[PDB]
Amino acid sequence: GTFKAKDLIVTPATILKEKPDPNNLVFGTVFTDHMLTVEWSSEFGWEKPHIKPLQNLSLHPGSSALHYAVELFEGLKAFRGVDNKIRLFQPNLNMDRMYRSAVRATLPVFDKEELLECIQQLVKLDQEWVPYSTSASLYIRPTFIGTEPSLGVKKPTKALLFVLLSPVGPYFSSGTFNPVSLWANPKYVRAWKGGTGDCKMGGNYGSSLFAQCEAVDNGCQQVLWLYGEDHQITEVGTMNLFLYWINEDGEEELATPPLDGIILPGVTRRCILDLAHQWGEFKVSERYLTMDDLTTALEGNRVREMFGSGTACVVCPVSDILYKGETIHIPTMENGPKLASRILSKLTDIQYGREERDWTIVLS
Amino acid sequence: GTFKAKDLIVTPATILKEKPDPNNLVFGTVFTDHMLTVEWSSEFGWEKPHIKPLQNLSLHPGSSALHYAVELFEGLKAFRGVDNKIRLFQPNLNMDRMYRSAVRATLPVFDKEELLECIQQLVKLDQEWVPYSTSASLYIRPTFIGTEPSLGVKKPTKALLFVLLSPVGPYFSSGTFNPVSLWANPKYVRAWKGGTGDCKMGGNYGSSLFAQCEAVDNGCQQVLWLYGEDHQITEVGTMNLFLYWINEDGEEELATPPLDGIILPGVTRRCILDLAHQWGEFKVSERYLTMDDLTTALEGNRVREMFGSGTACVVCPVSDILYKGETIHIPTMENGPKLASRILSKLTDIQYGREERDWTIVLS
Ligand SMILES: Cc1ccccc1Oc1cc(-n2c(=O)cc(C(F)(F)F)[nH]c2=O)c2ccccc2c1C#N
Ligand SMILES: Cc1ccccc1Oc1cc(-n2c(=O)cc(C(F)(F)F)[nH]c2=O)c2ccccc2c1C#N
Ligand SMILES: *Cc1c(COP(=O)(O)O)cnc(C)c1O
Ligand SMILES: *Cc1c(COP(=O)(O)O)cnc(C)c1O
Ligand SMILES: [Mg+2]
Repeated sequence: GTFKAKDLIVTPATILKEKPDPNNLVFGTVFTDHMLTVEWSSEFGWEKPHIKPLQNLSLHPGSSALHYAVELFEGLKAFRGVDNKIRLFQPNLNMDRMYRSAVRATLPVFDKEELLECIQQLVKLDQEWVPYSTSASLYIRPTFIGTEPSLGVKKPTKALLFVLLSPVGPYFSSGTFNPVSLWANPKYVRAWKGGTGDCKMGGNYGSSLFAQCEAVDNGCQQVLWLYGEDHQITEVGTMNLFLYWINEDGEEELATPPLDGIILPGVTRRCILDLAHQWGEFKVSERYLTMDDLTTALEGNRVREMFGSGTACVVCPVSDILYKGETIHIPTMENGPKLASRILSKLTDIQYGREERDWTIVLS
Repeated sequence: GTFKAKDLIVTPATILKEKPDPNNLVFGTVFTDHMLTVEWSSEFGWEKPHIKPLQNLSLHPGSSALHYAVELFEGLKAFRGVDNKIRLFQPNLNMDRMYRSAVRATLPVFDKEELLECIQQLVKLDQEWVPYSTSASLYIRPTFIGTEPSLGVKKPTKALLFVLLSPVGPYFSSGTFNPVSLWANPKYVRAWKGGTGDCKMGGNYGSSLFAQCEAVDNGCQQVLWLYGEDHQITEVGTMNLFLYWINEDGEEELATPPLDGIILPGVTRRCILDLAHQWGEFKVSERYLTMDDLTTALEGNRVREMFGSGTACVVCPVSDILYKGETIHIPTMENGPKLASRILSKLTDIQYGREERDWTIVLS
């Protein structure tokens, strides 16, 4: 039916590993002492969850995750506050998105309240892995995979749900904004209408690696995802895309693409539109933006700031775009960046407990 | 570099499993005594291949195949002939397609001649699993996965290449053409231009399970994949699509969609075009076909036969399509099916050694 947090079986590790130095962390390469596992079958339903030492998984080579990408994931953080209390940030929005993605993958449904409480107990046991730095955090990685030992393409009769914990340094080791260059080639598409691009399913990511390898060979750090005959700008790598500018009607506007099927609905993207509506100092539009809209705006000095948004960066400014043989400069870093700074400081003030907020949950 | 077939290390099993009855067999559920494994790293290149007892894989929970679908596969058969010689059918076209898919997924390349000879030693050791029946076969499943223990989205520095063996019955246990109904819903899209739909990469398949669940709920046996504002017919499930008809210009024609990036280039699709070109008895077009093209043709009595093609079926005739709330009948089974029968009998005669061919390899 569903596993229950109150049925948790806890098997502690006998020897603990030494914590790495917080200002030399490489994202997702170091892992904590413990993981969570929960097994499912169609014959016997959900087994009882386990909290046990990190270990390798024992998989049948026939497992449908390794053959037909029957798999999905999530990404959220835990923050050690300035009062030394550990907090989660909008974790219910992550659980909601994981459930929607499971239905679209035909993985078995689960109680969202029971997963989050299991996850809370996993961080509570391993709580010293949450760094003693207000520029560092602990990444939480829920993962859900088909483990059906057969090659037939179908809805799986077996599955594992597991959670990893990995400490991460600041995205900007400098401590202030390093702007990124983008590779813009219309030859590749990330996601299409009628597709799965608005879910965090593994198969959306496997196909982007060739494009990223090409971006790096041409000196860029990320891909700018183009879509359709009018070259709509959609996403920046695995981050949502925002543009602060004077629009076509002469009005100061913050703009992001709409949730029309090809966009991942980011927790950060939701948080930033809510803040922009509350401040009410400028227009806020979920609308379509093209390479023509952007180059026409730069000719008339109308562009202020371009930045990516996600759990990775919070905010990630853009300085240039390579497109049809030329480098196009974006004046983000010559305009402050005023809005990008204000956003970074507000969201970190909420994350690290410098102000009270509906958006945070203290670990009990 | 590459692994080398002459470096093979063989560890035979001490206890062997009992062979299933060939007159049952459910696709991809029974596995042989032995598997092939080859390890790679960026640091030390390709390790030596192994032939050893079937076993579970031991993967780090961080492995890039379980998170970002860094994975691809192939599918080909071995046939026990009427002279009791075991044969492979066009296995060089499977190796060519595996190499192309590896490059597009950023997995390491390998020597195609070395993999095939390792595969031949695998089937030769387990040659009694190749069924004693001219309606049965041994399915061969090469698989290639990223095993990088890290959450970073990038090209893997670690990988496993492995091969599974599974005996399978005839597609239709009766041994005669059961025609299939197709579910045609344009809200699902299999593949887009600028994507990976022309490679056998895992992420292309994970997305299709919900659409197939819906097809079965409405009484159909496969999905008809529609594309674009004009509703182009592309593929039938995981089979290529063929239409035998009088075209617009009054000419007898065999038609199939072009290789413009949203079609998997089937081995059977290759084999069927080569046969049609050789016979020189009617026109052969790789062209676009829409639902309008089809319903205009049916109104004018111009359609003869529609069928799927692949390793699964060889040829799979179509009797109906459900589209915009109506059932549309295709007269495949009232026209013989003459062409579908001629194709099935030629390709099976070559697979089971009832005539000599360029397209087959006797096992050494
Ligand atoms: C949002 C998201 C979606 C899917 C998987 C992981 C995700 O989160 C992260 C992604 C990251 N990443 C990469 O892994 C790789 C590149 C690349 F494009 F440069 F290759 N960019 C990147 O932002 C990170 C890089 C450094 C520190 C943290 C992260 C991070 C977090 N937290
Ligand atoms: C496994 C596979 C993946 C990608 C491409 C081709 C593939 O080959 C096969 C696919 C099969 N299949 C399914 O697994 C599932 C449905 C579904 F649509 F009905 F769900 N149809 C099906 O033909 C088969 C069904 C019965 C006997 C053999 C195969 C088969 C072989 N050989
Ligand atoms: C995860 C992700 C985002 C941002 O989501 P957050 O919830 O803000 O971390 C954006 N685009 C893609 C493609 C993603 O996978
Ligand atoms: C494998 C496959 C086919 C059939 O290819 P064959 O090599 O003839 O078995 C057709 N369409 C898709 C999408 C496939 O994956
Ligand atoms: Mg409940």
